[PDB]
Amino acid sequence: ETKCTLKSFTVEKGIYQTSNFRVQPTESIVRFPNITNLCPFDEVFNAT
Amino acid sequence: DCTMYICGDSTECSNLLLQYGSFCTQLKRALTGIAVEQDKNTQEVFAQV
Amino acid sequence: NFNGLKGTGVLTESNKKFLPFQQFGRDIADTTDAVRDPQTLEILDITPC
Ligand SMILES: *[C@@H]1O[C@H](CO)[C@@H](O[C@@H]2O[C@H](CO)[C@@H](O)[C@H](O)[C@H]2NC(C)=O)[C@H](O)[C@H]1NC(C)=O
Ligand SMILES: *[C@@H]1O[C@H](CO)[C@@H](O)[C@H](O)[C@H]1NC(C)=O
Repeated sequence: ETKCTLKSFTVEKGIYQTSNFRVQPTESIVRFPNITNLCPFDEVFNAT
Repeated sequence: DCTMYICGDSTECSNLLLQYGSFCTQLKRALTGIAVEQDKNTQEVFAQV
Repeated sequence: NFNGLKGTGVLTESNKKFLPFQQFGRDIADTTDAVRDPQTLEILDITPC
C-alpha cells in the first residue's frame, strides 16, 4: 500500500500513511414501529 | 483523512472522489509538512546541547 | 433505518436516558449519533464504525 498510495515503485526509509481501518458495510436491515392499526376484516371474512 | 470527512464512510461517495483526483493528496502533504515542523521547532529551541 | 433515519454504522448497546418526547440525539456536528428503536423503547448507542 505504501507502493500504491504513493504512486511509485521504490520508497525510502520513513513512515507513511496509507488508509484507515473503518469497519466496512456488510448488510442492509430495517426496524420500523408497531402497527396497532388492523383493518376491521373479521366481519369481512367471518360474517355468518 | 480525506475520504472520511468528505464521505460518511460510504461506498458511493468514495468512488466519486477519485473523479476529482489529487485534490486531497495536496491537502495531506501540507498538514504533514506542518506536522513535521512542530517536531523541528522544539528540537532547535531546547536541544542546543 | 430506524423510523426513517438512513445511516450506516455499527449498532451497540448503551444506557443513555431519554425523555419520552425526546427521540433523536444530535452532537456537535448536528448528526444523528444516538437513536431509539421505534417498535421498542431502548436507546441503542452512540457508536459509528
Ligand atoms: C406490539 O404490541 C403488542 C401488544 O399490543 C406487543 O405484544 C406484547 O407486548 C407486551 C408489552 O409490550 C410484552 O410484554 C409482550 O412480551 C408482547 N408479546 C409479544 C408476543 O410480542 C408486541 O411486543 C409489540 N411489538 C413489539 C415489536 O414490541
Ligand atoms: C375467521 O375464523 C377462522 C377460524 O378460526 C380464523 O382462522 C380466522 O383468523 C378468522 N378471521 C379473522 C379475520 O380473524
